[PDB]
Amino acid sequence: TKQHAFTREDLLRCSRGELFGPGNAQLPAPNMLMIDRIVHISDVGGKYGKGELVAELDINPDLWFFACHFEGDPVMPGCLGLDAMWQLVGFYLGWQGNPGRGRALGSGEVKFFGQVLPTAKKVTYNIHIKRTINRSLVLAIADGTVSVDGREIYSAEGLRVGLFTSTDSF
Amino acid sequence: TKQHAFTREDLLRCSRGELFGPGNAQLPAPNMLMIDRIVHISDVGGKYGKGELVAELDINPDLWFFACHFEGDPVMPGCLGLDAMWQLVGFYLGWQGNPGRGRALGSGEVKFFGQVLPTAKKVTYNIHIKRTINRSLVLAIADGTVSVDGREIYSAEGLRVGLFTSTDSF
Repeated sequence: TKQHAFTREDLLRCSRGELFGPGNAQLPAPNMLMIDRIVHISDVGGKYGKGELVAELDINPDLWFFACHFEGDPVMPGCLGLDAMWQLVGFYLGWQGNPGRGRALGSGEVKFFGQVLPTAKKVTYNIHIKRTINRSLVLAIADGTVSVDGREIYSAEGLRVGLFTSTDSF
Repeated sequence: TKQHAFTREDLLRCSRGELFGPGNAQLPAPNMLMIDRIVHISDVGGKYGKGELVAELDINPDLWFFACHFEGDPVMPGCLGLDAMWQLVGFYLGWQGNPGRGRALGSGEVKFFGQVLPTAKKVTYNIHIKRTINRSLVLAIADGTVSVDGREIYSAEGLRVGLFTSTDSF
């Protein structure tokens, strides 16, 4: 929790289990990784005073999802922007020093009200940690937004991610 | 609204714009396509009497997402199972004969309470159309579940997809 920003290389290290250690939170590797960098992460501040993350994904026309989604009509899948938010909430839990593997548990409400085209430059994620619970399972609840070149386009309320150690199962 | 089941070849045709025609609903192509076949589609029946879809994805250990999500811990991304549901709701709107390009608009509550491992055989999607609205924009609201080998593992309430006869204002 000493470090407050992460490069792409740090995130790739995380995807190999080499940032938080084996059996702890892992980002997906490409092509499921939806984050290039984390520009801010903290356990204080944010909308609820319980922490926040700001992260970025650079957009270029050659990103793999543009070719297949959709043919003749390239647009970033909303589900992947949403997944970036789960990825970040999972990363937060690992970053705090909690053990166990990350699993997205769902969301309260998701809204898509804009799009990421291949001509965009940069997607930014803003995640506000609402609550962390440490009862039987460690979990985080958060709200998030996705913005493209300054403009808010997706929101999610009540994003939930849990950590599962060897003794707990799905 | 005449054909009630679709093969993978039909879905691939749909991803090329060749099922519903240019400018109308399109499934994503691989690797974003999350459906192998639609085993049932109808505009009557289902939980609300307004239609339903049953669709399937065959699972094998070589599906692309297993290698990157996660290294040493393969599991289907929940976001892609969720996307299968938006893909199916969009397909429903095209299948009804409505014009325009599909865009997922979001969801009410989403829950992940199980997982698809590479040792699973088959994922099944059950979608219940709740409402279709034709006032300003054509849209569908639906509930859905994802099951693996008989066992329910994901649910979504209030899935929303809209059709856009032009995407320039989204």
